[PDB]
Amino acid sequence: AAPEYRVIVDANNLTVEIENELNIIHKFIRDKYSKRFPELESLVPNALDYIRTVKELGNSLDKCKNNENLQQILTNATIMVVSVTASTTQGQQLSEEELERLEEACDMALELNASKHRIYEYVESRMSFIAPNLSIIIGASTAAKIMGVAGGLTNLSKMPACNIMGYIYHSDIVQSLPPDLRRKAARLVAAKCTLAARVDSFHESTEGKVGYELKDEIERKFDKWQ
Amino acid sequence: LGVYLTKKEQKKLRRQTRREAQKELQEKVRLGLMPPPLKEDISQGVHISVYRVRNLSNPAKKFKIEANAGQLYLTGVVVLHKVVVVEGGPKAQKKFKRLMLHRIKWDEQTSNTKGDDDEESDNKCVLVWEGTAKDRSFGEMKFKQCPTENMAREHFKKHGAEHYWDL
Amino acid sequence: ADVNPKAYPLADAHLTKKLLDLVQQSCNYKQLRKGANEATKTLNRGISEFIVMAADAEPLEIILHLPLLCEDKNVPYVFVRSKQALGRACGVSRPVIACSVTIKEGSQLKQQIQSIQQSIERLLV
Repeated sequence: AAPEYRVIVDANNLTVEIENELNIIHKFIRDKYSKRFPELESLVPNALDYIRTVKELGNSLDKCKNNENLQQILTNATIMVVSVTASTTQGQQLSEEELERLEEACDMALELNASKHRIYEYVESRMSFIAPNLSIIIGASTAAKIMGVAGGLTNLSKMPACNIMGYIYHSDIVQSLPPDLRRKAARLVAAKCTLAARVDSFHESTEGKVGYELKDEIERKFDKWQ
Repeated sequence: LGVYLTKKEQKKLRRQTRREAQKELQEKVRLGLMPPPLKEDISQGVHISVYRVRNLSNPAKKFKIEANAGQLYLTGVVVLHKVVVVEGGPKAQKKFKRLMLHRIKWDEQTSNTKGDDDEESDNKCVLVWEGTAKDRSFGEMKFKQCPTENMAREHFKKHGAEHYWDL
Repeated sequence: ADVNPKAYPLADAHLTKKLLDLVQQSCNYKQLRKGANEATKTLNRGISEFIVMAADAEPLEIILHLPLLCEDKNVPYVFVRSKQALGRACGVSRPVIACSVTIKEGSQLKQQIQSIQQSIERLLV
């Protein structure tokens, strides 16, 4: 017992729970800060960028462009659009108490995010070691998902592709296609992941050569269908 | 061993087969030929079998066992009280084995003839060993009868086969 | 020549001929499933007489679950050297790395199947 894969499966699941809570906090933070600066959400589309921007700006919108840390977060074009939009925002300064609770949840969110990244990294590293070739095709994360359900690299390899195909559909590589081509794309990725898992069960092509061949072979057909 | 071939190797074969034939006929009309439209077994060793049963009384069974033994060049013998042995090339035995078990029904009922007349009669068979032997001292296949269990051994005894009988 | 030690069910040239003949006959009688995928199904479903695999598979591991399924279900499995050869016996112009002779009702092929089964059970030591 204590197989490392189950550790990584569960670490990878945390990541999903933290993504969910981060989404919820973003929604909350957007709504709360709506009164100070209602137009901003439309200007900063990336949730984390938005939250970092809110934490930076605070109660005083004026002079935002001049800030040297905000320059670190957003593109100059964007900084300038928000700055100009700040000067004509129809929102009122926040109460000490609403400002303070906003800052508290912003801090919460960034701490959550840092831990999220720390785990994403850990999953990547260990997966690249546990199934180098599989990982290369569908990413550490999806690979960990299909391993968890299957009950390990050996139980996965003893499976036919058609049963391995679900998670493969919802994978990145498959989702980067137009909906029309996803079903047959999922089929194709499944097949190749089946080959990749088997190699990996025997601890071969440990540098991912096979994974890479397979990936490019998969990408080429993607190009064909276009 | 067999090769198969695909759909496209059927067409090509069917068409190139047909073409040669029709064009050859075509010239025949031009040329005006055609009005215009041994017991088997192995010498080195010897495969063998052995069988054991409750009753042999049915004659139809007694007769087959004499024929096939002479038909297939099976050496051997048979005995009983008031066992069966067979030896030959491995192909022969397999036929005979099939006969004794799966073809013939020993559980079946027969109406026998006696010196006075005909009477009804109402047994099982199973194989003991099959194997390999330095030499088969059996010269011919000789069905016989023994009254005791002992001269029965002495019968086999002549052949150094005493052991082949199992109580 | 040498084969991956892992292609543990390996048939010599004689058994290889018989196997491929019987596979070819099964293709004709329609008791033949071709492909690692479909062979897996026949095992999970419990309708497999025996399994034949190509030790030629480039991904040797891509068919190694079969002997495991087999061991559990008590189904004979054997290897032959050539996946192109197996292909041809399955009617296919393409290489075939696994295939399954399935159970069929009152099969004429029964006696031949039984015989092949025994031969394969012999190789398992």
